[PDB]
Amino acid sequence: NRLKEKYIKEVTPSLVEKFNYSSVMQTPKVDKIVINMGVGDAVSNAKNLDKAVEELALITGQKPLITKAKKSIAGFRLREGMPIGAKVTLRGERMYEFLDKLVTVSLPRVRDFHGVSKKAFDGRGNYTLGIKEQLIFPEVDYDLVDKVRGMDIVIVTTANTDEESRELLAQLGMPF
Amino acid sequence: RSLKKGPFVDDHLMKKVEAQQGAEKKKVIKTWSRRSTIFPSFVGFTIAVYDGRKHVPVYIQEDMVGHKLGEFAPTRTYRGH
Amino acid sequence: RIAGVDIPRDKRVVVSLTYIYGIGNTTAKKVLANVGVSEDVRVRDLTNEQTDAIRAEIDKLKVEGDLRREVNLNIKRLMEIGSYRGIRHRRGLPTRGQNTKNNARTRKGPTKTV
Amino acid sequence: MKQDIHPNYQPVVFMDSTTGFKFLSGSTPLLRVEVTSDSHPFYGRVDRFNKKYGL
RNA sequence: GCGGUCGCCUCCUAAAAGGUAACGGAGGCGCCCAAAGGUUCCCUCAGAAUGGUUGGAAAUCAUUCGAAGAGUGUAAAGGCA
RNA sequence: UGGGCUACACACGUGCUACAAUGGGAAGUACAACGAGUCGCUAGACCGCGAGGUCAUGCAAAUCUCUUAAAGCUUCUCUCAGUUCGGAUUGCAGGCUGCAACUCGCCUGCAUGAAGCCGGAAUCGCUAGUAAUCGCGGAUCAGCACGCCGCGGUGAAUACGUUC
RNA sequence: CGCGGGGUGGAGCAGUCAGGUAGCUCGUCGGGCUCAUAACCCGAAGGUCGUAGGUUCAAAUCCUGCCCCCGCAA
Ligand SMILES: [K+]
Ligand SMILES: [Mg+2]
Ligand SMILES: [Mg+2]
Ligand SMILES: [Mg+2]
Ligand SMILES: [Mg+2]
Ligand SMILES: [Mg+2]
Ligand SMILES: [Mg+2]
Repeated sequence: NRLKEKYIKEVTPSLVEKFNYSSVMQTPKVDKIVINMGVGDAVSNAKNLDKAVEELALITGQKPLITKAKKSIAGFRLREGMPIGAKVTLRGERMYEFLDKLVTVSLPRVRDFHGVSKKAFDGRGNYTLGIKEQLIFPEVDYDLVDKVRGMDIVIVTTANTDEESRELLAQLGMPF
Repeated sequence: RSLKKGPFVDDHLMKKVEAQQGAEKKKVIKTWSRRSTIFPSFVGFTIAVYDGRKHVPVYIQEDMVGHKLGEFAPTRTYRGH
Repeated sequence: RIAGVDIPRDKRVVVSLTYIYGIGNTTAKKVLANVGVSEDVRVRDLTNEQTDAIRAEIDKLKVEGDLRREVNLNIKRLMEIGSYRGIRHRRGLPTRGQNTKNNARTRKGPTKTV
Repeated sequence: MKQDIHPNYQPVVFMDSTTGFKFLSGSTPLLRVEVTSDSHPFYGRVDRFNKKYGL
């Protein structure tokens, strides 16, 4: 909850003094953080998909939702209704804890982390990160990391804009 | 030289390069010396080395210093069968 | 275990450390001598302090990942500048001035009788 | 939060002994951590030729 | 005479009720479902743009655009957000 | 002068290393012969993990050196494994030669550690100090041969017999 | 435009009915035997079965089309 207390005390004055909001309820606020892991190879054998479910659980303390196709694609031998990977939706104190864990542990633990892209926005105030390589904190349990697949890590906000989101994540800790 | 002594290089080549002190790239130099080394002074020139049949050019950069000139002017135009 | 490899247990210390990508018999004996233990014990009979000292000196030394990165960056350098010695790699040929006529199967790979 | 499906998610401490930084957060009490924001920095052949042969 | 057709369903022909023929034009059926029924409760699609790892033109994730451009077991018509 | 005879989809011959425990590795220790040597063989000492380098002595030689040969023997360890086998290939550092070692040299060290678990059709050598295996020297040679020539160490089995 | 019969390694053919995961013979290539060639011997290469899709756990095979060949007609 250190991150939430920061968001309340340090960020919001430091944010409003710049952005000139006539009310605190214009504040950019992190509404959720979504994790996704697409697999595809699960169509070959979904035991790796069970493994991805396992790792999302180990990472978050939160069982994931298995996603499924709304279509069939002969190019990948893909059938509608079959499990393409998994996702998670963190909200609240768990979400803040996860983000703080990222910034304070597992962004440095990438082999060559000198920063991240600044342009990775949607043009509407929501950020999209991607782990190319797993095994970024100790409780990833390296003894059983069969494969590195990666993650999409969406960070949704009430931010109107790229600028609001960027400054928010700056004060929160994201090393752009 | 693999003996911890003078890194080998030809006197005339050294002479002409050191005369080329302003480091203009238009001052392109030729040689039949495939056996000489490369130095930091060479880094940035377009030298033309005799490969047995032609003066093949090559532009030097930082990643050539410990190497010879003949390594960048091969002599065998193999193209498969 | 040590640097990302679950080494054997019935083996002795030196010969089990040989299974690290970067440590042979000589450097293994040097490391065990710098640490000051017996070279003829089996790793399933170690004190974890000895294991930790071993891990410390190994991390001081250049090993699996750094070693791969170093050798591969060397190869990529000499390939990208365009030297003969890198054209050999890019073409799949031997590199130390060998004869590529009646031999060189360890780079050619499988034979193709044509 | 439903029962019998989620992992045990307990408050644990993360410690960077490189700087002694101490942080609390929930995961699956004290744990070992090597590097972090408070200990990470971002938060040659000519030279080598010269070293080998002095110039 | 051969070919084709003979029973049933849908459209056009069919002339703004219905009906309406031709060896006129186009297609389907001779089943499936034990949930693809019933009821109660809840939800709304397709595609495009943007960004993101393997992951591409395109799988999956997120926001916006999005009035139906989807889906409706199975033909076409009608209809249904 | 530089390049090429050293290429490389491939095929063949002659060799070397192997695919292991009759063995690998560490230590100690024993027994040869032929032959070569002046700007050459080089003792001994020191440095260096090593290849080798500095000093310096003897020898134009049965007087000195190359030269304490290796297999072998006695111990220790490895205990069946693509292994501590195998050593290729490759990266890095060095050493020598020599104006110059990239094409295109030899050696060493470190690291990797491929193929290969005795080999199809077929085919080669050998009857005794032979085969088999073990090393040593020399000619060419500034430097470089798994080849060539010679040297000696250890040391078998078989030959019924001419059907083919 | 239609009706029959065909599209399986280089040639010829089965396997199609009855789905069970591509084969027979010859030929080509390489190495052996031979003074040499043929024969003979030991090896290999060459096709998801004309093609785009469906059905199926699985298709050369069953279904739907599309593209070529031989007969008739045309
Ligand atoms: K010699
Ligand atoms: Mg050679
Ligand atoms: Mg009517
Ligand atoms: Mg020749
Ligand atoms: Mg060995
Ligand atoms: Mg005889
Ligand atoms: Mg033949």
